Amino acid sequence: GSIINETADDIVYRLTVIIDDRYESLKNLITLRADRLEMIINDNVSTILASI
Amino acid sequence: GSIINETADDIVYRLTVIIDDRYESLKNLITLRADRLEMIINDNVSTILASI
Amino acid sequence: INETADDIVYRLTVIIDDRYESLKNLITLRADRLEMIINDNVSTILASI
Amino acid sequence: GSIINETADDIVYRLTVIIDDRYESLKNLITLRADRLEMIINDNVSTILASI
Repeated sequence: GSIINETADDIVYRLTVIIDDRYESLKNLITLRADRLEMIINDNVSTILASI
Repeated sequence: GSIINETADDIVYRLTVIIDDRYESLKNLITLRADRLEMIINDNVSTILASI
Repeated sequence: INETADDIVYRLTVIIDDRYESLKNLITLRADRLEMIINDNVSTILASI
Repeated sequence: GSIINETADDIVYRLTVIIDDRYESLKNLITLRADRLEMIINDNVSTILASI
């Protein structure tokens, strides 16, 4: 494409990679922490039920 | 010509779509995990209360 | 050309900030709600035995 | 090296800084709230188990 069109594509591409990377990191963190909370709750409930 | 202005507007438009799409995905994920935890907590507490 | 770059950066910063604030508010509100639900349920359990 | 490439690099760099800052802030908030939830759940479960 033209010089200006190619440059626009470059800017959008580069920032999309940055945005996607940060997005994936936050997604993974939220999933990890929520998954751990469910794991803890599951184990604790089992312990409570076994104790009374 | 007006191509620089139009290209700037296009860059902002394209990246707005990306930014908003990732935002919506995170918003939905956080809401889903929160709802899941609330349900798990309420269900488990009901079980506990009925067991003793 | 410098003014165009500034305009692009400003406009996208405004949008990024808007979505950031919304996520911050969501996380805070949902976390606060979960803490309340956990404590309320625990209070019921303790008062039950 | 050119003004066109320097401009693109400028836009990408400046917005990357903004994106990174917001990302770190959200990361820290998620970590803080998840840590609090684990503490509250642990505290409460220990209280329940010590009470019966």
